[PDB]
Amino acid sequence: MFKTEGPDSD
Amino acid sequence: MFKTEGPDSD
Amino acid sequence: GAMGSMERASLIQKAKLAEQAERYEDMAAFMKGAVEKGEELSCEERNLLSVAYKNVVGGQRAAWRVLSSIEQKSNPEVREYREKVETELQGVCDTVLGLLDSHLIKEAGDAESRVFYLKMKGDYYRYLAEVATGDDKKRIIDSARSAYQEAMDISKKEMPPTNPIRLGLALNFSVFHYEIANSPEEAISLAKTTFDEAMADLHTLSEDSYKDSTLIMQLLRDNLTLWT
Amino acid sequence: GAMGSMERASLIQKAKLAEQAERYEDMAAFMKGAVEKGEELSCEERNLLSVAYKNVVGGQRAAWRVLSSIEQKSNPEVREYREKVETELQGVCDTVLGLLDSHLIKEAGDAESRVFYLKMKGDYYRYLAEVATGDDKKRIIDSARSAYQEAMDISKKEMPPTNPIRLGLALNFSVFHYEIANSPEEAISLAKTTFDEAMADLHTLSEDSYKDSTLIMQLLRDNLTLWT
Ligand SMILES: CC(C)Oc1ccc(Cl)c2cc(C(=N)N)sc12
Ligand SMILES: CC(C)Oc1ccc(Cl)c2cc(C(=N)N)sc12
Ligand SMILES: CC(C)Oc1ccc(Cl)c2cc(C(=N)N)sc12
Ligand SMILES: CC(C)Oc1ccc(Cl)c2cc(C(=N)N)sc12
Ligand SMILES: [Cl-]
Ligand SMILES: [Cl-]
Repeated sequence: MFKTEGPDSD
Repeated sequence: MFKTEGPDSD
Repeated sequence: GAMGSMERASLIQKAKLAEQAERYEDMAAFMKGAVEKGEELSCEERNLLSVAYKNVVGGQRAAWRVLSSIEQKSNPEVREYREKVETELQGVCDTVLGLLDSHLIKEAGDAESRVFYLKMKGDYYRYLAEVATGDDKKRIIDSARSAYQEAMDISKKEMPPTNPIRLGLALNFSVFHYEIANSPEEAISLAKTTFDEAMADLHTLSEDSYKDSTLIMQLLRDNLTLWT
Repeated sequence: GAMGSMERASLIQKAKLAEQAERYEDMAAFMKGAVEKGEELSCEERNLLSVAYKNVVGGQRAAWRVLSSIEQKSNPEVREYREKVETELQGVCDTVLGLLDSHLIKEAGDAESRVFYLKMKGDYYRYLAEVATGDDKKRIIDSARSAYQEAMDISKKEMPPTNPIRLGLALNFSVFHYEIANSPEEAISLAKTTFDEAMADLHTLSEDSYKDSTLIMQLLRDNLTLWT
């Protein structure tokens, strides 16, 4: 998974 | 919290 | 709905408590109730809404990926349970999109709120696209693209290139391009131009704004490093 | 109930999938449905049941502690939300105790199953005791003690001192003594005698049994180190 905004909840 | 059996889920 | 009898202020207070307790499903339900009071949300409240649902859908996405991987290796129980998680995920996305369209986006006039909500609309259509198949996939993808594009147009005209909302939007739209739209070159171009234009504007910021902006720039760099 | 139309075998398979996906609420609901089929559970199935509910109640306990801490610092929203989490926690404990009493314990004849379930009964009354106040607290505490004691009596007569179920029971009963019954000396005595008697029996084990037993002995040692 690539970095996206906000909590890295997955 | 002291160690108890099984998953440390708290 | 179920939070209709609770004061707006108590729902916000309880959302913050839920966050501290890492009870994100509760946090999301409190913020949904707060939205349904019909008043616009403050910056802090928008962030509580986003953090809550991001954590909820994040758990579902991770679970869906695990089950999808097992299913593919297997190729009715695995398919049935993957479908169950998938439907729950779609339900959460539907709920968030419903809040945005009734009536958060239409009442959002300031750039910071309008861009924030349109980015969320892009994000939750993107989460739908991750599990979509076929033609529904095409229309879902175009709905994500359309929301991101409107958000980007406003952000470029109304916010400085270091604005964290603008930066986070560009970050997510570039991942949309890379992962969803099968447009890796567009993803790389967007991430690079966003990073470079923010770097050139850092001299205008206070130490605290500098820290906020450079944190998201680092995520852009992390992706470029994996992509180039 | 809600899982009544699903095959027992599919519920077990889906419980294992849920575990892999870290969907512990689903895992617990699948195992509850499997229990309600009325057949005794295998060793693996008992462990799936325990792992599922331990993860669910564990999240609730951690959340309850966060909110209780905030409440105490504050001394209606904090109290209301702590109560909400507390009631949900009590509901999960009630559900587990209900499964044990209808009819897992009464059909468990072998030591390994009977001790396992009685330890669970002790554990979930202990979780109730953590949030209980006053006299209800006293009766809850005595129900935990009674279940642990019956489990201990059987375990000492029917299992070797290195048996992981016996070891885990003694570990939890010693924490009950220390934290719940305000009997730190009993807790220390139990943990020490359990550790020492297991050590003396390690020579009888295979390398894999050795690893299983020493893992729980290390938890006994961790507690003794904090207690002495
Ligand atoms: C407007 C200020 C006071 O509120 C915020 C701004 C930006 C962010 Cl990212 C954020 C995250 C928050 C949370 N997780 N509770 S509050 C909050
Ligand atoms: C073809 C696309 C647009 O269709 C969908 C598929 C699945 C879901 Cl959950 C969903 C939710 C939607 C909404 N609330 N606006 S559209 C939509
Ligand atoms: C009887 C054997 C085959 O099954 C087990 C024994 C002991 C434990 Cl601790 C355990 C935990 C399990 C899980 N989390 N899926 S299965 C399982
Ligand atoms: C005074 C004690 C025995 O009372 C309780 C308080 C709270 C709960 Cl959740 C509960 C569940 C119980 C059960 N299912 N056997 S007894 C009990
Ligand atoms: Cl299912
Ligand atoms: Cl509440």
